[PDB]
Amino acid sequence: TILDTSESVFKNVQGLLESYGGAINNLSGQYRVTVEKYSNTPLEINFLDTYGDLELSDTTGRNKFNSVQASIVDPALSWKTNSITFYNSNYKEQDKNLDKKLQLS
Amino acid sequence: MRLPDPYTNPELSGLGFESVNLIDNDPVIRDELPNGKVNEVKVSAQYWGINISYPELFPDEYSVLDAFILEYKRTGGYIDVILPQYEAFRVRGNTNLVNIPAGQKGSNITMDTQGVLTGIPKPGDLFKLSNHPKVYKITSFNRSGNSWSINVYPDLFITTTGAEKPVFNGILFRTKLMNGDAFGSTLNNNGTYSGISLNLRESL
Amino acid sequence: MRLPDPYTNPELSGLGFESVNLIDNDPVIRDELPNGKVNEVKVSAQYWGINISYPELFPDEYSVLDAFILEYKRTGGYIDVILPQYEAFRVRGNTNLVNIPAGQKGSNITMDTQGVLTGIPKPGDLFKLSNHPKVYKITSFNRSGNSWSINVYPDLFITTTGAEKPVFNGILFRTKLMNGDAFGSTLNNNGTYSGISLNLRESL
Amino acid sequence: MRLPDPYTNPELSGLGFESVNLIDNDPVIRDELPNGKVNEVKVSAQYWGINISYPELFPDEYSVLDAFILEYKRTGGYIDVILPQYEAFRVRGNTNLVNIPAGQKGSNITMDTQGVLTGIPKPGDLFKLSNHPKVYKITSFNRSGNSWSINVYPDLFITTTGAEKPVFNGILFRTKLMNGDAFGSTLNNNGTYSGISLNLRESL
Amino acid sequence: MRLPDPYTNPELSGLGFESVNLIDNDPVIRDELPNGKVNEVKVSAQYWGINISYPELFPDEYSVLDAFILEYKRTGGYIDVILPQYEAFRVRGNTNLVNIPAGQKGSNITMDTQGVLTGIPKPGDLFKLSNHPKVYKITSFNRSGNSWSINVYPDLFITTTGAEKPVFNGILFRTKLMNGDAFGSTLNNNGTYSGISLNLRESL
Amino acid sequence: MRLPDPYTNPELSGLGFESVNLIDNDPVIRDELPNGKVNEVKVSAQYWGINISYPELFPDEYSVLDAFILEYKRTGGYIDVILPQYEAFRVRGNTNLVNIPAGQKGSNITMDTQGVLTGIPKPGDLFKLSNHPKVYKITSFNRSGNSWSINVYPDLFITTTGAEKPVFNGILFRTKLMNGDAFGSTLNNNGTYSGISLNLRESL
Amino acid sequence: MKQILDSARNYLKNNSRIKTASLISLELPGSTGTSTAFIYLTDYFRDVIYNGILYQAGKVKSISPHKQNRDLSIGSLSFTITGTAQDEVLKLVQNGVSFLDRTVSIHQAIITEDGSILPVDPDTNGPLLYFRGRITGGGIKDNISTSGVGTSTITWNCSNQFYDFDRVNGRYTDDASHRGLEVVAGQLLPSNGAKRLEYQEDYGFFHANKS
Amino acid sequence: MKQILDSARNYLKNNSRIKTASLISLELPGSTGTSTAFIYLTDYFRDVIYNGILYQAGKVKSISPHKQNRDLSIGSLSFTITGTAQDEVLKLVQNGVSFLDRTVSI
Amino acid sequence: AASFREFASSNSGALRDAVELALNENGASLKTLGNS
Amino acid sequence: AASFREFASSNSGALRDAVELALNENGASLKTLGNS
Amino acid sequence: AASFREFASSNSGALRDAVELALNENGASLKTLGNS
Repeated sequence: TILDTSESVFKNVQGLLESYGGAINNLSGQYRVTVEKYSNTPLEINFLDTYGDLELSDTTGRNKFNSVQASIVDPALSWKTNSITFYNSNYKEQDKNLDKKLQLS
Repeated sequence: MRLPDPYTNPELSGLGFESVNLIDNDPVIRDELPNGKVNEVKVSAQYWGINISYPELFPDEYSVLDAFILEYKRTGGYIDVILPQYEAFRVRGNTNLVNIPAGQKGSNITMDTQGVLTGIPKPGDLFKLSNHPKVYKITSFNRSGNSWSINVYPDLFITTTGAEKPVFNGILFRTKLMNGDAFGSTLNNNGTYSGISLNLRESL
Repeated sequence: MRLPDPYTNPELSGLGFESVNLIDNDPVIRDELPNGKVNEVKVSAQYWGINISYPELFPDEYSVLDAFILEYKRTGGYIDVILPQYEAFRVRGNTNLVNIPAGQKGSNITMDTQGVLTGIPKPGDLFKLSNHPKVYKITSFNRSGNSWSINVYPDLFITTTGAEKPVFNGILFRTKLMNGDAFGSTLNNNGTYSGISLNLRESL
Repeated sequence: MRLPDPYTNPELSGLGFESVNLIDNDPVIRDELPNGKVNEVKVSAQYWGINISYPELFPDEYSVLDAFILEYKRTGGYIDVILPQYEAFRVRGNTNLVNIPAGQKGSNITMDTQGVLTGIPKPGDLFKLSNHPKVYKITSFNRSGNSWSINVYPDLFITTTGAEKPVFNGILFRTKLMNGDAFGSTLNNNGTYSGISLNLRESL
Repeated sequence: MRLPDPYTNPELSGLGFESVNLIDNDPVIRDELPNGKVNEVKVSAQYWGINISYPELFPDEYSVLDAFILEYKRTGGYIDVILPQYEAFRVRGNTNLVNIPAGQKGSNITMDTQGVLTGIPKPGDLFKLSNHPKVYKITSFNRSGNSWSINVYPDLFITTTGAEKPVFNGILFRTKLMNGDAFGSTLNNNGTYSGISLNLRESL
Repeated sequence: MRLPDPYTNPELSGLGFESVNLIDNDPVIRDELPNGKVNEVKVSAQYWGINISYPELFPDEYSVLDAFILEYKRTGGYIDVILPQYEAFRVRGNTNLVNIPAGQKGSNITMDTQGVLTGIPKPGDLFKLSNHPKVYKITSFNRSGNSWSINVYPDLFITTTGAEKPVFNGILFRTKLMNGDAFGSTLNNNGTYSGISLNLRESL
Repeated sequence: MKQILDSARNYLKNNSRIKTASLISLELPGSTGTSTAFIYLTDYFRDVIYNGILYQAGKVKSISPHKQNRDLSIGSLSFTITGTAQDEVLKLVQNGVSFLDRTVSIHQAIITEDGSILPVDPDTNGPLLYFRGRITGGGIKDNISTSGVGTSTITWNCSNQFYDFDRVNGRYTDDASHRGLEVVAGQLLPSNGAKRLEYQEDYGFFHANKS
Repeated sequence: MKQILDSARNYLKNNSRIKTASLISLELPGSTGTSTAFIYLTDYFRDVIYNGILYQAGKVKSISPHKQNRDLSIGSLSFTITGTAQDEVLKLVQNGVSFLDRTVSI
Repeated sequence: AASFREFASSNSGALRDAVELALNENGASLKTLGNS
Repeated sequence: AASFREFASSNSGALRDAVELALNENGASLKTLGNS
Repeated sequence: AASFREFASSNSGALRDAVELALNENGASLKTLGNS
C-alpha cells in the first residue's frame, strides 16, 4: 500500500478495505473488523425462527459476468502497468454464449 | 388538598361521584411469532387513570368546585383523591413502630411487624409506602409469626432506605387534571350546571 | 359596541340567552415522563371562550340582531358582553376612591378600601381592572380591616401602575366572532328562526 | 324570469317554499396569535347563498317547474328570486327623482331625497342600486332633513357614476343553480314526485 | 396458574362465564387465480382464541379476580383454563395404561387401549397429549377391538416419542392475555362492575 | 361431501338455510368516454358467490356441522352445495346417450338428443357438463327436432372433447370457505350457539 | 406507425365489450446445455390454442405498462405469477440455474365471440405483439400476518437488449483476449472465449506489449 | 459475532415478559477546561445503580434504531430528551459551549 | 398519481433534504453538481 | 414504510421532477450525471 | 408540510431507491457522486 495523505481519511480507509474485502462495524460498541470467509460451522437458522416476513431478490443481468481483465502496477515492468485477463468456458456455456467482460484495477 | 366530597361536605351531596372508573395503564410492546409464541417487553411506568362523572349541579356546590379547581390551577399543586370502595380498616396498630429493612427492591416486601399489628391485609387491598406517593395493590400475603411478606403490583419504584413505613389506611391518590386544558361548564336556563366530568392521571 | 339584550332593549324579551358555556382555554406544553411524572408549563395567553344559544326568534328581533352583527363586521370593532348571573351585585360603593399600589405582580392583589366599600366578593366572582380589557376570577379573598387581598386567575397580564381602579360590577368581556364567515339562518314554516347561536372568543 | 311561486301561480300552491335558508358567505383568512390577538384579512367577494326545499309535488306543478328549469339551462340566463319575509313597502315615492352624487365608494351612501320620499328604511331592510344586480343590507340610517345617509353591508362593489338610483322595493336576487349539474326527480308509484331541493348562489 | 371458577371456589357463584367464543385462527396464504381456482397453503401455527364475558360482579369476587390477574402480570406466567361444556365426561379409565406407538405423525393417531378404557369419545370432543400443551379436536373416531384410531385437527405439532399419554378429561388450555395494557373497571352506582370480559389467546 | 341439510338430515331442521344470497361476480374494467360512449374489457373468470345464514343452533346439530367443517379443513377437499330453488326435474331421459360434437367452444352448445330426452329446459335453468365442475345458466334454447341448441352464460371454460355429457339434474356447486380463516361460534348461556354464517366462492 | 388491418379497426370501433388474451412464450431458465425448454402461459380465464401451441391458464396475475419515448431507454417491463405454484418457486431457486439471457415474447390477442383469435397484424394475419425481450432478474415476496391472510408473489423483470449499459464489447490488442485463453491442467489453451472460432489460430498481437 | 454467555441465551429463550433498561453515560458539553463532568441517565421507570454509579430516571424519551452494513458509514444515532427540563435547555443554549468532541456510551 | 405529482412539486425541498441525508450518511453530496 | 417503498418505486418519475425543480432553482441538474 | 418533512426524513432510503430506479432506466447513477 501507498497512501496519499491528502485524500480524506474516509476515502483512504474505504479503498484500503476494498483492497481485501474487509468491512468494519461498531455494533456492540467496540470497533470490529470482519473479513469474508467460508466457515465450517455457520449458525443454523430456520424460517420459523423469524417473524415470517421474507423477501428474495435476484439481479443477474447487471451483476453477472463470465470473463475478466484486471490491471496492476508491476516492478517486472519497471512499475509500468500489466493487464491480466481470462475467460471461463463453463460459465460461457451456462450462459447462452453471451460474452460479458468484467473490468478491474 | 382533597377533592371535596360528601364526607368533607355532607351538605353538598351532589358532589358524590355518580360512578367512577379505575384504569390500569401498563404500556407494553408485544408481538406474535409465527410459531405461536407471544413475546413482550416492558418499559415506562404503570400508572392509574381515573374517570369521574357528576350529575346536574346547583350553583352553590358548583361554586365550591370551581373555587377548588382554580386554586389548584393557580398553585400548580396536586389533587388528592379518596376512593371509597377500598375504605376498610381491616389492619390497625402502631404502624410507625414497624421496621422495614433497607435494600428491598423488586416486587416482594418483607416486614417485621414485631407482633404489633392486628388483623391482616387481603388481596386487592391498597398499600402505600410512607415516604412516597405511589399506590400499590396487594397480590398476595403470608405470615411467619411476626414476619410478614407481601407481593405487590406494580413493581416498586424505589429502593428501600430502611426509613420507610407501610400505610394500610387512608391512602389518597395524588393526581393532576389532564382534561383541564379545555375545562368549562354549560349553564342551562334551569339555573343548573351540567356536563361536568373529570379525567385524572396519577402523578408522582 | 354593546351586544343588545333584555337590559338594553327590555321589550325584546326573547333576546336573552337560553344557555351559555363559559370555557377556559389555557394552552400548555405537556409531557409525560417514563417515571410517571407529568410536567406542565404555562405559555401564551389564557383566553375565555363563550358559547351562546338563543331561543327561537321572531323576525323583528332577529333583524335587529342581524343588523348589529353586520355593523360589527363593517366596522371591524369588538363585541362587548356582560354575563347576567355574575352581574348580581355583592360589593357596592365608590370604586373611584379605592387606591391600588403600583408594582403589584403575580396572582395576588392588595388594595386599600379606606373603608368605602360595603359587602365582600365571593369566590367565583368576576374582577376587572379599569384600564385593561382582561377579566379575572376571584379564587379567594382575605380582609384585614379595610385592606383587602385577592387571589385571581389567571395571573395578571400587566404590572400595576398605581392608577388602576377595580371594577366588580358591570364587567364587560371584549370578544371576536368565530362563525362569521358562514353564518346563516333558516326561516321555519311556523315563522321563526331556530338554532341561532354564537361561538365567541376573547381577544386582547 | 322569476322562479314561479304562489303569487305568480296561486293555483299551484305546492310551489310555496316549505322553508328557506339564507346564508352569508364571507370568505376570510384568520389566525390566533399566542398573545391572544386575533387578526384577519379579507379578499374575494361576499355572496348570498340560498337553500330551498319543496314538499311532495303533483305532476302539473312539477311540469311547470321542469319547463322553467330546462328553459334556464338552454338559455344560460339567470334565475330571479323573490324573498317574501322582506316584502314590506315602508318606503315609497318617486325613487327616480332622487340624486346620488358620483364618486361615493366604500360602505357609506349619502343621498339627496329632495324631500320626495315618505317613510324611512329600517335596519335589516334590503337595498339595491338600480344599475347593478347586487343586493345589500341596511346596517344603519340617518336623516338631516332631505339628506339621508345609510351604512350598508357588504362594501360597495362599484364606484357611483351619479346615474344610479336606489331601489327599496321589489328586490330580486339574481342567481344560478350550483346544484344543477346532477339534477333529477324521483317518481313514486303514488304518482307524485319527491325529493326536490335547490341550492342557489347569487351571481352578478 | 389455574383460573378461579365455580369448580375451584364454588361459593363465588357469580364467577362463571355468561358467554364464550372459541375461535379458530388458521393463518394462510390465499390466492385467487384468473381461472377461478382458489389456492390455500397452511403455514404458521393454528391457535385458539377465546373471548369470555362475565356477568355483573360484586366487589369481593371482583377483587379476587383482580388480584389473580395482577399476580399473573407480576409473574409473567401462563393462564390455564378448562371449558366446562367439553368437561362433561364420556371416556373414563386409567389413561396411564394406554400406550401410544412412537413415530406417529400427521393427523391420524392410533393407540392400544388394552381394553382398559370405557365408552368412546364423540366427534367434537377435546384431546390432548400429556407432554405438550397443545389441544386438538376429534374430527372422527374408529374402533377396532381395543385399538383406537383418531383423526384430529390441527395436525400434530410433534412426532410421538412413544412416551405420551392421552388425556380426555380436565384438559387445560395455556393462554396469554391481550387486554392487559389498558384494563379497567367501572363501579356502577348500584354497586356492581359490568362489562368485565377477556380476550385470551393460546400461546405455545 | 354435501353440506348437511334437511333433505339429508330431516331431524336437524335447524340446518335449513334461513335465507341464501347468490351473487354473480363478473370482474370487468370500464370507462366512460366524453362523447358518451361506454367501453369495457373483460379478463378473469366469472364466479358464483354464495352467502348463507343460520338461526340459533342446538348443540347436536351444531356438533354435526363442526364435525363436517373440521373434516373439510383437515382434508383440504371441496364443499358440495345444493340449491333448492332450482330443484325441478323438467328434463329427463338417458342423458348418457346424448352426443355432443367435439370442438364446440364459446357460448353456444348444439346437441343431438337423438329423440331421447323428454321435456325441455327453461331460461334460468342450471346446466352443467359431466366432466367439469362448472355451473352455467341457460339464457336461451331452441329445437329443430332431435337437434337442440342452447346459449349459455358465462362463456365456456373448456373446449369440448366430444366425451362430455350434459347434466340437467342434481347440479351441485363445488366451493370452498373464504370466511373460514377466522371461524368460530359464540356460546350463550341458553345453551345455544349463535352468529354462524358462511361465505362461499365456487372453485374449480 | 404500424398499419393494422382495417377490419380490426372497424370491429373495435363498433363493439363495446371486448375480450383480450395475453399470450406469453417464455424460455426456461437454467438450461445448463444450450438446448432449452419453453413454457407457454396466458392470463386468460381458460387455456387457449394458437399455431396449435396450447397455452396454459391461471399462473399469470398481472403485467406492467410499457413506456418508450424519443430518448433511448431499456424499456423495462415486469410481470407477476402466483407465489403458491410450487413449480415456479423451484424454477427460481435451483442453485445451478443461469438465465443471463433467456428470451420472452408477449402476444396480445383480440378474442371474438366464437373463441377465434381476430386477425390484426397484416404481416402474420394474426395477433399483435405487446412486448419482446430478455429476462434480467426476478424476485419473491412472502408476507405472513400473525392472523388473517398472507400473500406470496413472484416477479419477473424484463428489458431490451441494452439491459446493461455498462457493457463494453470492443476488441483490443492482446493475444490472450483475441484467442480466448484459459488455463487447464497446467497450460494455456484457446477456448470458447474467442469472438470467433477462427481467431484461436491467430498468434497476432503476440509481440505487441513489448513492441 | 460476539459470543454471549449462554445463561442469558437460555433465560431469553424461556421467559416471555422481559424488562430492559437503557443506561446512558454522557460527557457534559462545554467544559471550557479539559476536565469535564459526566451525567448519567436512564429511560427506565426508576433510578438504577450500576458499578455503584446511580443513573437518574425520567429525562429520556426515545432512542433511534442503529444500522450498519458491509459498506463504511457514520453509523449515526439520535436520542431525545424532554424539552421541559429547564436545565437541559440551559445545557444547550449557553454561548461559551463547545462539544466538538464529547463522548457518549449506551 | 397526478395528485402526488402536484404535492411533491409543491413540497420539493423536503425531498432534497432527505436525499442529502442519505448521501451524507454514505459521505456524498449534490453540491458536487453545483460546482460541476 | 414498506407500502411507501412500493408506492414511491411505482411513482419514481414525479420525485425526479421535484428534485430537478429544486436543483434548477439553484441552477443545477442531474443531466450532468447523464454525461458524466 | 412539516409532517411530510418529518416522514420523508424518516424514510429517506426509499426515495433514494426510487431516484436510482429512474436514473438507471435512463442509464445513470448517483455512485458517480460517490467517486467524484
